[PDB]
This record gives sequence, structure tokens and C-alpha cells, in this order.
Amino acid sequence: GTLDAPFPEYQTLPADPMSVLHNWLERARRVGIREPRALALATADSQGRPSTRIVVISEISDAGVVFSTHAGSQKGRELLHNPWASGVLYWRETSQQIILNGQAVRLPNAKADDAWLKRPYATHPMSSVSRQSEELQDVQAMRNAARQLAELQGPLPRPEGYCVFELRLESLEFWGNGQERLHERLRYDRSDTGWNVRRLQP
Amino acid sequence: ESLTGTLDAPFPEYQTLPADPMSVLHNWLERARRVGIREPRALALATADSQGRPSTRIVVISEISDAGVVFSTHAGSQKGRELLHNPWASGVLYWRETSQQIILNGQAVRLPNAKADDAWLKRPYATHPMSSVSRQSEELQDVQAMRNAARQLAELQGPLPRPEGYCVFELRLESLEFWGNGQERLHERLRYDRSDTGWNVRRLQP
Ligand SMILES: Cc1cc2nc3c(=O)[nH]c(=O)nc-3n(C[C@H](O)[C@H](O)[C@H](O)COP(=O)(O)O)c2cc1C
Ligand SMILES: Cc1cc2nc3c(=O)[nH]c(=O)nc-3n(C[C@H](O)[C@H](O)[C@H](O)COP(=O)(O)O)c2cc1C
Ligand SMILES: O=C(O)[C@@H]1CC=CC2=Nc3ccccc3N[C@H]21
Repeated sequence: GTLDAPFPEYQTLPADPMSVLHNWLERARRVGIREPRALALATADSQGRPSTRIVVISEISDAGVVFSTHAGSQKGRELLHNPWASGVLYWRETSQQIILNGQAVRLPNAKADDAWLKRPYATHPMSSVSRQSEELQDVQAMRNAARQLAELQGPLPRPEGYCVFELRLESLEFWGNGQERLHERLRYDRSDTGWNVRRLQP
Repeated sequence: ESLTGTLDAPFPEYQTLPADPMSVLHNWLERARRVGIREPRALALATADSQGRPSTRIVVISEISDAGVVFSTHAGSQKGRELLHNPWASGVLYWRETSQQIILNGQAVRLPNAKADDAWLKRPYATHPMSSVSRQSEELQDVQAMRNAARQLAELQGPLPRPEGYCVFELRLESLEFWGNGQERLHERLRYDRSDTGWNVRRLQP
């Protein structure tokens, strides 16, 4: 759109999409894309009905990307029975998308403890009182209970349901606007020995 | 905290619980237009394959209908193939400037070809050549060949026939959520689910 949007990988077909992912994200940070790690994450229920919401990617790992949430949320309950998920990053400023597909696996509690402690302590009170995605019966009661905890010197204990998922990637697509509406689509699929890569028609 | 929004985003509906969620959708979209949100109708649309594995991509909401939202695509694309077997979908709008999300869940129905003809004609004609030559989401074997083919069609400098497979879907909504940042991190989540008659409305915990 409004900012420079280089996509040399569409020509060169790099072998490792995780390198491409790292490079796109680092560039997004450098050029000042607004909230580049806001991932629209899709899960599905036992009938195959998708649900979506934004989550923040907290880190990139060897196998994929990592985010935190509550296990009893809708996404948590869906992932418990159906680990397959997909997320899209969309950067308006550069007209670029990254699509991330794979299986999300809940990481151990020590990882969750560390993630919880790395959040700003001001987030701990509400995340402790709320049972994410359950019906809220009394707004003021929640507000007041969190205010009681906000008086404390953080950090608070990690709540039982606070968890970290790693989305272990099986495929990725990098999308750019291209020239003459020939949008540039670079698609990776995991193989037994590495990754296959192809271009897709726009 | 990753949230960067700083624009006031009134959410009286979280207090008043309107019976009819499409009015809330209209209110929020109209405000987004008035305050200048960038691409508010860029919808991250999720579909699922035959085994329930999701896929996602951005599409644009072209219209708000009585039942839901409308978008166009190619029937042979991944999303089109997925929807034709499993009509259930979900999409999310996220507006950074106001820290608002809208989650839209329902069943997508392919509209008649007359509707697709009209939508096709409403697109700028400069978009017609590439959309005609491209079989969306199939492997692209020769970039230059596609480029050259589209350039030849573009010489017409006018509208082309609607391609087989260019289609319009209406996502007929079964549930919605309106999410606002709220105060003191008590994010404001207003959730609607269709009932036998009308809608049920609830607040959700953040
Ligand atoms: C910009 C943004 C970032 C968010 N990041 C997270 C996150 O990382 N983890 C989380 O659980 N919820 C996050 N949320 C809240 C989710 O969108 C959602 O409301 C919540 O996770 C419940 O989703 P569910 O009911 O579909 O499970 C974020 C919301 C916004 C607007
Ligand atoms: C801002 C933006 C808007 C888009 N709008 C549409 C659209 O309305 N319809 C469409 O078919 N593809 C649209 N695309 C392209 C899709 O994201 C996607 O690449 C294409 O539809 C193929 O998706 P699929 O392979 O998952 O079916 C848009 C892409 C961007 C970046
Ligand atoms: O950037 C952030 O902190 C996110 C902004 C809005 C809501 C969030 N909810 C979370 C819930 C659990 C774990 C992380 C979250 N991130 C924030």
C-alpha cells in the first residue's frame, strides 16, 4: 500500500520458509508496520465449524509460532479436541499477508509460568479473575474483584488455565500485491525431508 | 501490551444489549467509515476442509445484507472448495485504531449467477483480465505466461464476460461477537446467538 514491500523470495524460492518468516517479521518491525503480530487465529469445533479471533504471536520457534491464552476459552476447548488451526497476518501498509497452517500443541506449565511472568503485571488481576469466554453475569463484580488484586505488588500466581500453545507449521503462504494484479503467492508445504515450495495463481 | 489503538470507540450497546445485532454491526461499520479506519472491511475468513482443518485468508466484505455479509471469490479456490462441502465459516474484523474486533460466524451460501454477474460488473474493469486468466489457488507454473495472457486481454479496455467460477457468497450469520477494549482491561464482549425467534444476547468474560 503505502510502504515499500519487497518480495525477492517470490523469485528466488528460498528453501526454508521459517527463514522467510523471520525476515518478513523483522522487516515489518523495522519499517514500522502497526501491530504486525496480530494473528487472526482460526480453530474448529467437533462438527467442523470454524471460529476466529485475534491473538498475538509472542515468539517464533523452530517449528512455528507461539501464543498464550486460557485453556477454557472457546479456542482452548476447540484445540483440545481438534489441534488443527490456521492464522493470518495482514499488513495493510505493505499489502502483505502471511498464512500459517498447522497443529497447535499445549506447552508445559514451566513454559506457561515464564510467559505469565513476562506479561506486564498490570494484566495479572483481570486475567486472574476472568474465566475467558464464559458468560459474564455481573460486570461490576468482576471489575471490583480485579481492582482488589490490582492493589497488590505484582506478579500474581499464574492462574491454572493460563497456557501457551505452539502452532507447529505444516504449511505457509506469503502473499504480496505484486504488479498488474498478479498477486504473488509463495506456498510452502512440509515434506518428510524438508519443505516443498510452489507459486499459486492469484 | 501490543494494543496501539487511541481513538474513542463508543460502545453503548454493551450496556443496552440491543435485541437485533445487525444494527450494532451497522453502527460500528458506519462509525469506522466516519472516523477513517483503514480497510475496516478486510475480513480474515476461516473455512475448514473435509476433516475439520481450518484455513484462513483476507477477503473484502462487499455488502451487508439482512442475513449477514457478502463477499466474492472463485469457486475453485481453496475457500470455495471448502465452502461447497462445509458451508460453516467464521471471519474476524480487527480495527487497530479503535481496538475493536467483530467476529462473524455462520453458513455461507453461493448466490445466484445473476448476483455474480452484477458483482463482476461492479468491479473496476482493470481487474477483469487477471481474474479471468487466473485459476485462483491452483499452482502457477509460468508467471510470465500469465502476465502476457492478461496483458492481451487488457487491450480491450472495457468489461469482460464473468468467468466461470467467479461467485458471490452470503455468510448468513448464526452468531456474532462485538469486542471493545473497555476500561481497566475488562474487555467488553457482546455475544449474539440466533434463537428460534430472534437472538439471544450475552456478555462474555474477557
Ligand atoms: C489485538 C488483540 C490481541 C489479542 N491477543 C490475545 C492473546 O494473545 N491471547 C488471548 O487469549 N486473547 C487475545 N485477545 C482476545 C481474543 O481476541 C479473544 O477475545 C479471546 O482470546 C477469547 O477468544 P475465544 O472466545 O474465541 O476463545 C486479543 C484481542 C485483541 C483485540
Ligand atoms: C486486502 C485483501 C483483500 C482480498 N480480497 C479478496 C476477496 O474479496 N476475494 C478473494 O477471492 N480474494 C481476496 N483476496 C485474496 C485472498 O486473500 C486469497 O489470496 C485468495 O482468495 C485465495 O485464497 P484461498 O487459496 O485460501 O482460497 C484479498 C487479499 C487481500 C490482501
Ligand atoms: O497485546 C496484548 O496483551 C493483548 C491485547 C488484548 C487482549 C489480550 N489478551 C490476552 C489474553 C491472554 C494472553 C495474552 C493476551 N494478550 C492481550
